[PDB]
Amino acid sequence: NIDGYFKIYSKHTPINLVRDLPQGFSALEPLVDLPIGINITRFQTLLA
Amino acid sequence: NCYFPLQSYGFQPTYGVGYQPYRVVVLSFELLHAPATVCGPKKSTNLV
Ligand SMILES: *[C@@H]1O[C@H](CO)[C@@H](O)[C@H](O)[C@H]1NC(C)=O
Repeated sequence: NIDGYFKIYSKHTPINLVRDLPQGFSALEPLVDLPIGINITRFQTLLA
Repeated sequence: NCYFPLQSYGFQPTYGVGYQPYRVVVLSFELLHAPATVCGPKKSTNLV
């Protein structure tokens, strides 16, 4: 959140690994940006 | 001296130009405390 602009950058990349966050290099492209204006201080995900 | 507060208007296409009904829009906006999420249209001209 930057002055009420809330921004997302992201990636899906394929891998093949058993355990840990893979070592390596890839960047996240910008996906979306929403002028939500609010004061996020904390957050939670959503499982299904 | 108890009175019900409302008084529904009476409409007749016969009425005087004043007692006739008139629709209103007030384009209200509250200004300049947050990120802008409206603008007027941005013109364009053909490419040389
Ligand atoms: C966001 O938080 C700051 C610090 O508390 C405050 O100045 C600002 O007015 C808040 N804005 C909103 C939309 O609550």
